Amino acid sequence: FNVRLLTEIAFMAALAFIISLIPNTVYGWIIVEIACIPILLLSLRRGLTAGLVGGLIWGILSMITGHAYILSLSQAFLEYLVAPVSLGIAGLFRQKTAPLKLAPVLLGTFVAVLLKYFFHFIAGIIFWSQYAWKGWGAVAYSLAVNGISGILTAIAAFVILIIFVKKFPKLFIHSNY
Ligand SMILES: CCCCCCCCCO[C@@H]1O[C@H](CO)[C@@H](O)[C@H](O)[C@H]1O
Ligand SMILES: Cc1ncc(Cc2csc(CCO)c2C)c(N)n1
Repeated sequence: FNVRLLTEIAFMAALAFIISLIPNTVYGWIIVEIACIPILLLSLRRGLTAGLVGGLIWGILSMITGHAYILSLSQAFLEYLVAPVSLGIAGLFRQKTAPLKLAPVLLGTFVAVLLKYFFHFIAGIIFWSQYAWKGWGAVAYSLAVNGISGILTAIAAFVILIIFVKKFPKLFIHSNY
């Protein structure tokens, strides 16, 4: 692995972290998580592993800096290591060769945001039900909150990755030289 590779990885995690510090709350725990974007861009450009690891580092930064909501060991583990690591799955949709095509950017962005918010949804059932709206069971409450957060994060990720796909396509295609 290159010095170049590590550089990219570190930088994009620093970038997710810096972005996670922007107010992204729509209502209660419904968020638009734009900070996923640099990890997704990272996974698409350099593949799974690079992505899993950049997610890991983002999670660690959130926790060690105090910008993470932690209820217990296992909830911190599920939502600030597994969940951000899981965006690396987008790396399976990497395009090694030109021309760049939009479909795999969107299918990869979709599956990975979905995967991340699936973990939150599971987290939401186990650790967060004390906050459920009146009349709601926990599973329903977590689906609404994490389903909607999932969808809005994907929309944001799409808007942005689409402009990047249209204006700066070689971003998604690693190349030496
Ligand atoms: C899909 C995101 C989920 C967020 C759901 C909470 C609504 C956001 C705040 O707007 C609310 O919307 C209502 C309907 O228009 C208004 O009547 C009300 O005054 C207003 O406060
Ligand atoms: C119902 C409910 N409320 C809160 C959470 C916690 C959460 C959702 S997204 C995210 C990371 C973005 O900062 C966390 C910590 C959850 N999984 N379910």
